[PDB]
Amino acid sequence: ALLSFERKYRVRGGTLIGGDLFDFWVGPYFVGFFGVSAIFFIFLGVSLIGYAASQGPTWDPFAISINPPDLKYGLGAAPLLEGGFWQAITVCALGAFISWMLREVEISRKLGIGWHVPLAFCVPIFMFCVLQVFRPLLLGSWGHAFPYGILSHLDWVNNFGYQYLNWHYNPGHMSSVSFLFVNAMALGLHGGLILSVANPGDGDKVKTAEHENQYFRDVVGYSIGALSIHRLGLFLASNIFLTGAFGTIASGPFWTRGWPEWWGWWLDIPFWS
Amino acid sequence: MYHGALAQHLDIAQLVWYAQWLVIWTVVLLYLRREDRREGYPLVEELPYPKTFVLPHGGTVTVPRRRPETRELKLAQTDGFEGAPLQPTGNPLVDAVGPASYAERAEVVDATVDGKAKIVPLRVATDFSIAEGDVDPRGLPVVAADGVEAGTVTDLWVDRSEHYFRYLELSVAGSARTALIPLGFCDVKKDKIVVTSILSEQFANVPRLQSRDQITLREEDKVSAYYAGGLLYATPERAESLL
Amino acid sequence: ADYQTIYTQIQARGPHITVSGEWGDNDRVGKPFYSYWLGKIGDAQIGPIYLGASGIAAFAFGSTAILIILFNMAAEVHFDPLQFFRQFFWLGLYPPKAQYGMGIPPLHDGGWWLMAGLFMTLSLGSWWIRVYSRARALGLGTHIAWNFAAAIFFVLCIGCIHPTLVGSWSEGVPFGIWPHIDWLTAFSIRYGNFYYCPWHGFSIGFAYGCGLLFAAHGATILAVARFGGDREIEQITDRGTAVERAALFWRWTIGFNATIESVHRWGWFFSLMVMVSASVGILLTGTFVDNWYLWCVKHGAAPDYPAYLPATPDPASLPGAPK
Amino acid sequence: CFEPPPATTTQTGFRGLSMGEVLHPATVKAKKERDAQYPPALAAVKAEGPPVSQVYKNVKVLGNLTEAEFLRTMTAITEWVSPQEGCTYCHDENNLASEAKYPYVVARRMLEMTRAINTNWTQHVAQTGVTCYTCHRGTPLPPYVRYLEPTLPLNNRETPTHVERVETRSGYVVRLAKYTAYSALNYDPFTMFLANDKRQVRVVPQTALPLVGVSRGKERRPLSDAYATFALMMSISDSLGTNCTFCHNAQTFESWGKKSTPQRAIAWWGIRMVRDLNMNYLAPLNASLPASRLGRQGEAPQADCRTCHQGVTKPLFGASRLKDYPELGPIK
Ligand code: BCL
Ligand code: BCL
Ligand code: BCL
Ligand SMILES: C/C=C1/c2cc3[nH]c4c(c3C)C(=O)[C@H](C(=O)OC)c4c3nc(cc4[nH]c(cc(n2)[C@@H]1C)c(C(C)=O)c4C)[C@@H](C)[C@@H]3CCC(=O)OC/C=C(\C)CCC[C@H](C)CCC[C@H](C)CCCC(C)C
Ligand SMILES: CC(C)=CCC/C(C)=C/CC/C(C)=C/CC/C(C)=C/CC/C(C)=C/CC/C(C)=C/CC/C(C)=C/CC1=C(C)C(=O)c2ccccc2C1=O
Ligand code: HEC
Ligand code: HEC
Ligand code: HEC
Ligand SMILES: CC(C)=CCC/C(C)=C/C=C\C(C)=C\C=C\C(C)=C\C=C/C=C(C)/C=C/C=C(\C)CC/C=C(\C)CCCC(C)C
Ligand SMILES: [Fe+2]
Repeated sequence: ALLSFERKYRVRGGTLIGGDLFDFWVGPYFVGFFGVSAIFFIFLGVSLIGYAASQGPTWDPFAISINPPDLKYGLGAAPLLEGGFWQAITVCALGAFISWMLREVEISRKLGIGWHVPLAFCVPIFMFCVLQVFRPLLLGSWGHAFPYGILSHLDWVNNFGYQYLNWHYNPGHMSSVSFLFVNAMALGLHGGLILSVANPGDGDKVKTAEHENQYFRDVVGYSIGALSIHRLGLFLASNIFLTGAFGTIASGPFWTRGWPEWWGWWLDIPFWS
Repeated sequence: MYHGALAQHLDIAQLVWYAQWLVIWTVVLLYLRREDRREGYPLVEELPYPKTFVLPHGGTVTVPRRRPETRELKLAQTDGFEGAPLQPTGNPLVDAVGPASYAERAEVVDATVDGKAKIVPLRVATDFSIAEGDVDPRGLPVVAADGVEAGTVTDLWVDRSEHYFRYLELSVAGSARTALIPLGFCDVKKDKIVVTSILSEQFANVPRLQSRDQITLREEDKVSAYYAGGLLYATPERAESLL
Repeated sequence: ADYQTIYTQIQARGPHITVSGEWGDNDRVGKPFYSYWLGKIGDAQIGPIYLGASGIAAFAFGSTAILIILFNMAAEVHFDPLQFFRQFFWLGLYPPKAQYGMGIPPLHDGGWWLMAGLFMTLSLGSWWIRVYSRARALGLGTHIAWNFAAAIFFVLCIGCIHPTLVGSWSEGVPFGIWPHIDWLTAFSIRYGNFYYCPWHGFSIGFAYGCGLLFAAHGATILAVARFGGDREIEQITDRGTAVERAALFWRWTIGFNATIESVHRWGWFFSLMVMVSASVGILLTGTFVDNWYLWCVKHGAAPDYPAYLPATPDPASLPGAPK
Repeated sequence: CFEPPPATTTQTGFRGLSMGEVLHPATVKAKKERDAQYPPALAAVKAEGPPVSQVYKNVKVLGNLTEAEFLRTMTAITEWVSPQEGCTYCHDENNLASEAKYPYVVARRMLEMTRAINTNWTQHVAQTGVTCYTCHRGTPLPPYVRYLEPTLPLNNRETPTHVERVETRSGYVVRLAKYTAYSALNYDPFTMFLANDKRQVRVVPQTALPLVGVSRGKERRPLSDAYATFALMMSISDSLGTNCTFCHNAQTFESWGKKSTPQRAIAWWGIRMVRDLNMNYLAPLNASLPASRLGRQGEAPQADCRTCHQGVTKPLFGASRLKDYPELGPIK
């Protein structure tokens, strides 16, 4: 049930709220007050998806879709089968996300480590709010949000991008895309480096941290460092949504044309026009 | 006629879809998930055959480790439930339980690539120094969590393999000893080193080194774990609820 | 709070280390210098750098490709320095616009494009030798080289392999900021919406997956930097409490965990699968699939929606409609 | 750089597909005011009398009207075409039956073209229709015309800069860009798609698998056709002041039915109408117009979407003069 080095860490404490009341384990999982509330919102959310899906025309996983209301309903309540189910599932999703994050804070405190992981988990929760709450609020209706469906929510992303002619020219998009590329590149570089030092091949000796910095000083002339690549990788990954949140919330509230035309601030400067 | 069409209503891109799922789950479940089990297994209270590393400075190791000795835990179970938390039976900082726990690392000195001791104080690493513009902590007071001066910084321990300071050494006030503290537990100001992990009196029981001018891998674990245990155990309130 | 995870409070200086390789120690060039502000979030030493034959061949082949691109771009503005600096994002080198099949297109309609791509292919191959040989010279595994080769392979797929499989140099990627962007939409339109290519979704999941992994892994090592978690090579061969607490964080959160070594195998595998998935999708595109959306419609996977505005017949299908 | 909130948004597809218009009220307001300059209908006149085919000397199209009904149209045409030059823009002041001025012979062909649009192209103009004003907007040269090469600015009433001039070769890319909604697509979708009926706008297959005989080598259309279609669609979107979801469900651009809006079908008739107007009415006019009206290849000014729409999904937001001037169509 326990790892070979787990028992000495299985002490009480580190909780935010609840005290000893929920400070226990269920198998390998830790519970806490936020593990209870997480199961609460997940059960409530999965239930709502099931009841709404039974009312639909298909049980095919790729075809099921739970969509937001019509634009005319605005930010008010919507009929259960005409957007209400979407509204309740969204509330449950946020509850499960925020509970999952605070649960991670409690596990961090019991282990005596920093809160770096739950703080980083706030980034994808923040972007989810930009799409489903913040941008809908600025535009005036919940129907501007994406639907909950495996293949249907891709059509949302597709139409939304074309609503502004060529979404590729979105400057917040170009930044979000650049971080997505460089982060996946840096993870292959870094994961490959550590494995190259510990697995030199044949029956050779495991190399050193000196070998790490020497390889990348040879290839590119600079090595950022063992600890610094972990601060960098978290910075590159987080800025996929941090910079992308700008371009998404500007499409509509702050810009209604096609994104190629936005670049007229440069192209249309009078002295070289 | 169509390119890629096969028998029945089948086509080539359809076949590769099944092949792609098979390869992905084969790599995930039959390889990556078994490499995840090279530490902490087997469980107590599917496994890969052992992996053996040839160490850079002589000798080998095979993971996971089987230590010739094991420690006795000063912990008391809170209840008979299989997933009940444990409870310290004494001083958790010196007993090293919970966040104060350290691992049974090798009692060997971590070495540079050319065989020298990696973590050494600047009194030994005379070719090293602090960069121009940063605070030289030597001679500055160490202020603990209760606001009391715990001692005075005497040296910095540098990693000669990465050119990175990792500890401060301070004379413990009224104890005729020096203790090491990881720089992560130090808030370096211009006139003081702030340490909120433990109180001033708790600096007396920081694990001591066997040699004055070097440190082993297990001693580094013991020193780091003691301050981390203070995040939960320095005062009775840190083990309770925040709200 | 661990302030070291934010920046280096006290930077250390020392004699610069040189680890000898099997060959090429004499080909390292440059006097190292130290940036104070770079040292706060990384190592302060910049340089030296290794040259070598493959690294030199990469610069020669690569500068040739770039020079061919920039010259053709300067001609598009008739060698006006102001307009070139202005219109730079819009200028480009294009593949053949007419259909010559696999015949080497004229210089004014795709010839310069095919030649810059040849030199770019030689530049990438040269740089892979350097990435591969530097690991062998230092006694390291080729884990980075083989990840690099998958990215080079995907570039070959959209650059010449798929053009050869369908038999037209017109399907290749143009050189340029906006022009290579515009290719993405024409390539998705032509082949029936890339959102319905399963390997597109596979490559997207792995690309998102590298974002999740480096955020979780990077933050985890920062969280255990108080115990020297960044000293990972020696945490592999001699487990410390840093990666013990790290494994137990994830074991107590998601019910399982990896090792400090294997989490890198996950990260190296996810990054690799971004290119492997994208390549297989380009190789199937056009060769055996003409319309990915209808391909999903053929297999019943496409989602359908009720009519909001009334359905619209194809007017070209109407009786008596013009051609 | 950015446009303030709030924005006008409509819904053109099923909820959750993010289909619909995204408008800026300040832009729509300025266009609504500009299009409100449409002179109201002239008052009704006496319906009894001889036909001008009897009364007058050189009437060839409007011969069935009475004199009062015929001079009314002669006033509206002047209001719509040449209100500042007056009657003598097209007429010899001393003989109104003479064709001695080039605008006379062009205006008669335009009278025929106007009746043709309202009679033969109702699949598009419907009961709204077009008059002289729909394009001319009060000037003899319509503000939004095309030549056989890109030109800037789009509104010919604006003074061009040096680089905007078609003679300056260093600004060609910008002349191409602004006609395709500032994109870098390297194709002129007017001469390619709207000047005549030679090319096929549709480029996406209607088969799941590649059909044998059209899928390899020189059997294939070049992928340049996909860019060019994309270029026409950015020009169409800009000239109407709209986006794709006004017409397509971006799920499947090539599919109709529930994947297309009713406006996409009207747009399809609009493409066939532009080609008819350019090929059979506007292009042959280069033999009647003076050399100062022609393009660098001897071409007369020709029409695209923006000639009538001028940035609005409907010309003049749907304003109509059809019932007020039956002599302009539909023709029984
Ligand atoms: C025609 C369509 C457009 C287009 C339309 C859009 C639109 C529209 C948007 C993007 C956005 C993004 N685009 Mg795109 N995009 C296009 C082309 C591209 C290309 C390319 C090579 O061409 C790339 C690389 C990208 C890439 C990207 C991303 C980097 C970026 C952010 C994604 C995001 O917000 O995820 C969001 C992900 C989340 C919110 C996940 C949150 C997860 C939560 C916290 C946890 C979930 C737990 C789960 C329920 C648990 C289940 C239990 C199981 C046990 C696991 N796009 C084309 C041109 N793109 C966005 C952006 O930022 O734009 C500026 C955006 O809004
Ligand atoms: C603005 C940008 C868009 C966007 C654009 C795209 C595009 C484009 C693609 C995806 C793809 C996917 N997206 Mg999406 N996606 C967005 C936001 C979300 C949200 C959310 C909480 O908002 C979720 C749950 C998802 C989930 C998913 C998966 C179904 C899939 C693979 C992702 C992946 O590997 O991630 C990294 C995470 C992991 C590798 C870990 C495992 C995660 C598992 C797979 C999550 C399963 C979720 C499943 C739907 C069940 C949900 C809960 C049920 C109630 C049980 N996306 C936003 C709205 N997404 C791709 C695909 O194939 O879709 C079918 C694809 O092509
Ligand atoms: C309208 C536009 C289309 C679209 C069109 C395409 C097309 C077309 C392709 C992709 C592909 C990809 N798309 Mg896209 N895509 C869209 C929407 C999305 C969305 C989204 C949320 O909507 C997402 C997340 C993505 C994401 C992705 C990527 C994961 C994927 C792989 C490419 C990549 O990573 O390249 C980043 C990495 C590289 C380019 C590798 C580079 C490696 C080399 C070695 C670097 C050399 C550097 C050197 C200095 C260069 C010197 C040059 C000198 C001249 C010498 N797309 C929409 C639907 N997408 C590909 C794919 O998977 O197809 C199946 C693909 O071919
Ligand atoms: C920029 C930084 C990023 C990043 C980072 C990090 N990511 C983290 C952490 C960090 C740091 C963690 O520590 C945490 C974790 O422990 O990981 C193992 C986590 C996790 N990242 C998940 C998914 C994930 N991350 C994505 C995005 C990024 N992550 C980007 C890249 C995407 C994308 C792109 O789609 C996905 C799918 C889960 C696996 C996990 C949360 C589980 C949860 O919260 O459980 C609690 C909730 C549930 C078990 C389900 C609740 C169901 C609701 C009620 C009903 C369904 C609603 C739903 C909207 C329906 C959708 C339909 C669908 C078709 C639209
Ligand atoms: C039964 C019941 C109701 C119990 C109540 C208690 C309770 C709260 C139970 C939770 C139940 C729930 C919701 C379980 C679902 C948990 C989830 C979301 C599982 C998703 C798993 C997935 C797909 C993760 C994606 C990321 C991924 C592919 C990880 C594989 C590799 C791993 C394990 C990375 C994690 C990992 C990282 C990132 C390190 O850095 C590290 C460093 C040193 C040692 C180990 C590690 C390590 O394991
Ligand atoms: C822009 C074009 C235009 C304008 C403005 C214009 N004319 Fe006309 N006019 C024509 C054309 C063309 C015809 C021949 C139409 C036909 O054959 O039915 C014509 C025919 C006539 C005739 C018939 C004479 C004959 O015997 O053939 C009269 C009278 C006339 N116009 C009067 C007027 C008046 C009155 C005005 C202004 C108040 C005016 N014109 C301004 C173009 C114009
Ligand atoms: C007002 C009308 C309208 C607008 C706006 C519009 N479309 Fe089109 N589009 C059409 C019509 C009609 C066709 C069919 C052309 C034909 O039948 O000859 C078409 C054709 C297409 C095609 C090719 C269809 C095929 O079978 O090959 C694509 C792709 C496309 N449009 C995408 C777009 C894009 C991209 C945009 C904007 C950026 C856009 N549409 C905006 C009306 C429109
Ligand atoms: C010479 C006249 C003319 C030209 C050229 C023209 N339009 Fe139209 N169009 C009209 C008129 C008039 C209407 C008003 C029809 C109505 O009220 O329903 C209209 C209506 C439309 C509509 C319907 C909008 C709605 O809200 O119902 C679309 C879509 C459209 N045009 C697209 C196009 C396209 C596509 C082209 C060219 C390729 C084009 N227009 C060029 C005259 C024109
Ligand atoms: C000043 C400094 C430091 C750097 C300058 C960089 C610079 C300004 C470059 C100039 C303009 C820019 C930014 C251009 C950007 C171009 C981009 C983004 C291109 C992106 C993709 C292009 C691709 C993938 C092209 C691939 C082409 C190929 C793989 C061709 C393969 C060719 C062959 C196999 C030839 C064999 C056939 C034989 C019979 C001829
Ligand atoms: Fe790492």
